[PDB]
Amino acid sequence: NKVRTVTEIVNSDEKIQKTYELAEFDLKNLSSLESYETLKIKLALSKYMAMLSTLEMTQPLLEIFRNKADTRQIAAVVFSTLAFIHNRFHPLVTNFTNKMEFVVTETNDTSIPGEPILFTENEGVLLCSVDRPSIVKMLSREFDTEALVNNCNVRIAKTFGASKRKDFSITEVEATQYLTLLLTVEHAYLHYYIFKNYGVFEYCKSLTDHSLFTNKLRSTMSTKTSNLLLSKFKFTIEDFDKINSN
Amino acid sequence: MECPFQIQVCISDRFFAFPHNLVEPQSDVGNKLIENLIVYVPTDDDRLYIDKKQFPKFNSVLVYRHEHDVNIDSRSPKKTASATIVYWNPLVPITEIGAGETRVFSVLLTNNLFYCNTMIVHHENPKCPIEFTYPNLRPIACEIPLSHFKELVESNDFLLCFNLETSTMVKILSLKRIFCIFQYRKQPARYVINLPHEEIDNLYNKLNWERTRRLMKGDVPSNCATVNRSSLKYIKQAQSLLGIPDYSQTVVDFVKMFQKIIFPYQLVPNVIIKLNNFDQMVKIRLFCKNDSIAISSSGIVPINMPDFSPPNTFDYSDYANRTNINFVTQRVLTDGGFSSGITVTPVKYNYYL
Amino acid sequence: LINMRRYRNAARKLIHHYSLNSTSSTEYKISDVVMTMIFLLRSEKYHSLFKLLETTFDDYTCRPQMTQVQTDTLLDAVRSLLEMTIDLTTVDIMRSSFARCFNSPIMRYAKIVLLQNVADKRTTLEELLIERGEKIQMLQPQQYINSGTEIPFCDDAEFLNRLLKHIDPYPLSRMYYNAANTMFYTTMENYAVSNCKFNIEDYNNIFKVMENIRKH
Amino acid sequence: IIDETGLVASVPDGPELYNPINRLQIRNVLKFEGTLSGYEE
Amino acid sequence: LVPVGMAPRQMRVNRCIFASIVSFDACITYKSPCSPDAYHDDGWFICNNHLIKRFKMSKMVLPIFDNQFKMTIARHLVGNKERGIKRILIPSATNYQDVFNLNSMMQAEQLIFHLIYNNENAVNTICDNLKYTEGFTSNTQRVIHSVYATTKSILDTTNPNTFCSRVSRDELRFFDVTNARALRGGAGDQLFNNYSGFLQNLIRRAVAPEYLQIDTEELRFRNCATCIIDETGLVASVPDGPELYNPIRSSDRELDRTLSGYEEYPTYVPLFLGYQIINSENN
Ligand SMILES: [Zn+2]
Repeated sequence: NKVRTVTEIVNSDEKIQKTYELAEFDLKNLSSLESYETLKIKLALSKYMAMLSTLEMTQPLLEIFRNKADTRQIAAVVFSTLAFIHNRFHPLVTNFTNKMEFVVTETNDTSIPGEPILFTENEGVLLCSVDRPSIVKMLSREFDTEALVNNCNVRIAKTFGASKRKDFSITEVEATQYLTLLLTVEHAYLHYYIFKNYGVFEYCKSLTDHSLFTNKLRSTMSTKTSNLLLSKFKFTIEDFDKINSN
Repeated sequence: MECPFQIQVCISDRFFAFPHNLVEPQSDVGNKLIENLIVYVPTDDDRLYIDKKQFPKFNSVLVYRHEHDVNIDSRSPKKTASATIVYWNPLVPITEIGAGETRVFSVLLTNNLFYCNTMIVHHENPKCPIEFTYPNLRPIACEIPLSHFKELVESNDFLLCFNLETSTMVKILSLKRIFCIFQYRKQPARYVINLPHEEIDNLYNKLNWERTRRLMKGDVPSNCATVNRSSLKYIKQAQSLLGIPDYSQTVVDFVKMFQKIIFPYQLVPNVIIKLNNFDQMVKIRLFCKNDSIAISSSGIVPINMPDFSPPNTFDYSDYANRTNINFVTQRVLTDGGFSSGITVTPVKYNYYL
Repeated sequence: LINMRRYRNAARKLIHHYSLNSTSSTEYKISDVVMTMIFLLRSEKYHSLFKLLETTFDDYTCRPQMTQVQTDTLLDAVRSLLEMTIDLTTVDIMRSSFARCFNSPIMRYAKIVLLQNVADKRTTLEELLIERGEKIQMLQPQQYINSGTEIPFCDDAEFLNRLLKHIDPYPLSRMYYNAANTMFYTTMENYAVSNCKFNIEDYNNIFKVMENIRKH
Repeated sequence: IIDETGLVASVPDGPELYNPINRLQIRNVLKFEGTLSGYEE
Repeated sequence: LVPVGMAPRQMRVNRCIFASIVSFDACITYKSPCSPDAYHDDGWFICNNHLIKRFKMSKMVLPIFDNQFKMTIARHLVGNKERGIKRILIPSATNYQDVFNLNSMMQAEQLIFHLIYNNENAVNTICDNLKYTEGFTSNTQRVIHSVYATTKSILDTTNPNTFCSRVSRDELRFFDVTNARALRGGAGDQLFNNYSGFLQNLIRRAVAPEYLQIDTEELRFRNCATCIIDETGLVASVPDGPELYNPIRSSDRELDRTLSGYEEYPTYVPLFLGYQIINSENN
């Protein structure tokens, strides 16, 4: 809210009182935090793009996922993303230990809605199932590069305080594609983490209801690991209450 | 652009060096020859290559750097009956004329002289130089080729340099003179132009237009052409893909390699197609002696017929239809187990199948 | 006469939204629906799609029957309109969405709904899990990597800085919105095609979990 | 062999004895999961 | 992949040749010391550190003018009492092998020197020895090729412009003692010609002319020459007599009461030698 300060000389009683409104410092703090988080997320995204480049695949991401024949590259990209997320949670880890299998489904009767990437052991080693058609559909869905997204007082204050500044094939569309892939693989990684550390039955229960994620993860994630990418924003379904009533 | 008939222009590669012998006094209305000669040159340094002693016909000889006189309209230049006026490789409009006919000698043929009525074109047997783009070269001050004349006629690896403030027209004239010297070289000479690629491309375009003007004036065709930078890059890529060392293979020979295919397979080599496309951005057709048909980028065409047959010549509806196209594409996708990157197109046909 | 170009633009935007082919969200109105239908009627190219949608004016709880040629023509028309790829599944999605819109009454407020009635038997998430998992276990790994390995991190800090500069003008808010809605719509399509109820509650529970982890 | 040049891994005569000897990559990805192995070397 | 097909990217580039020095023994890690100045896109193709270490020279700027033009210039690090070989500021192609202790420094730097100085025989000798030394094929070959390619790229960047400058009419430079009535000047221009193109560029960037005629105006920066050139190369010697005192105050009470904040003339000895001529500004 507000505070005030009083200046006074030791030998004198003439005191000068000033008042401060903390809203200004609140704006400073909020702007600093927003900038810091934006920088962190952009750094992570750039790092992801850079390692994918390091793999040195000729085609762009969407073309790669469209090329059904080259399962090799799909598996490479998926594993690299999964390992990147794993390290982002455990920076000291740079490999994945146990070897990994991969399969690329091609039909609805082979895919599971809501979990394009999933895991299942063959009783000896873990296999990652990929819904390449779903990946292609997501990355191909037309994106909005125009509309903006969003207290009016602090909004205006930020508008008037913060400033603005007026050879890569990447547009905002490709950045969005990369972010979507990262988020999907992050969701899959959370499922896999719950699996590995709580058993296949717990993994199935999580698939049924993600809410268990709360405890099964926050026990370790919020404390020791970098926050989830989604943590950058609070997400919600438009007209959620009426939709639920429906 | 208009020119006064009083000017007579002679174009010859030889004019890279001034033709002292060809100069002759002009006569006035009274048929009195003028013993005063005025020689105009594009740059001051050029004066040093004009030997006044080589003008016995005249009694006084003066040399000056021709400069655009903004106060005189070239459509009607001032006349000076007191002297015979000769211009050597002019780069700016002639604002002054001499008694009788004002003589001009040039290795270049710019628009200014292009409309000139009297045009004498000297013909030469072509002799091409070698483009040797590469980062033991002999530097050459292009602004003053005659100074390096001995080296230009002896050595075969030249680094063409220019002063920073050299003008574009000066550059063009220097390059033309050097290329004439190479045209008279018995042995083709390799050269490298120490200039930005875009500047070199513009210079080549202007030289090509000059050669076109000479042809339109009746010059003999010369195979000693030049290649735009994009075309050179494409040729280099092709050579690298084939595993051909660039220094080992010359572009001309590289292209000639496919003449064995041109006629016998009656097909236009893709290299020639790409070069033609580059030039267009800056169609093909050919035949053989006694040949009844012409090979073109479009395929076989009856000689003298348009590049495309009448639209209704062939009916493609049977397969040139969405149903057939989709059927074939789906069959390909299924058989190859593909999901993208597949594209099938109906095949159209020109005059002949 | 009519501004066929404006009609076409409105039709394209409405079709994109109703086919979930664009994360872009904007207001739509009966004016837009009329634009769309008039454009479809006027266009010789799209007569088949016009007929399809017009059939929605009836009970609309029916599966149109088309020859293979008809289906191919319709898909070609739609793909040419949206310039993409597509599927008869998207065709059915548009049919259902437009039928719901046409049957809906004129209202002072927009109606927010969920995709449904796409591709008869209602299946639960548990049944889908069992069946899909069995089929997956039947499937065999197309490819694999060995144990260990090493994540191929980039090294060129200059390259990283160049990429950072290249991405700076991208608003994280817009990118997040686009990605989240892409995933949500693809999940919606999968559920509707599978004829399995979409668990809005769990989908939102995902973000609930995100917040609960963040707060700690 | 030992001579003025020193110690040499050469033969007294005839030809020389036969003496033979992670950065995840795209090639490092293996394909589908699927000869005197029983004798010592 | 992220970047457009090819599309050569644009970034800064370390320019000093010696930045490429690396231990051919991959099992031995080495870092060369480079002054940050190396990352300035200027005529200098050697960083301050290498310059001082190998040539005994320090960079410096000379304001020139209305519009204040900055002319590059180097200065002596040579002490007053140094003699003989120590006075060779930049050795010639006939003496660099001796002035520079090839034995005492790394093979990569020896190759760099035999490249700068046009010593193809030595370059070939080093290349063949490295071919038949250590695990050449594994990574030493690639490292050597990288170093050689970098050096050759720098030299190919420099030499064409150097030759164009040599034959240039508008810009003329004459590295000799402008006091023609002197004996320590000699055919300085001939010796400069003997130098390599890249070495010639370095000399141009380092040694300022005693006089400078711009169009019609001449500026005399010195009434004397602070260095000379002979067969040995660039020599930090006074052409007329006693050497100039070089305190070297850094790097390798009443007086101050009066001399508080107070303009002080530096004791440095810049490089002034020869005549330079230019038409227009070209700046
Ligand atoms: Zn350095």
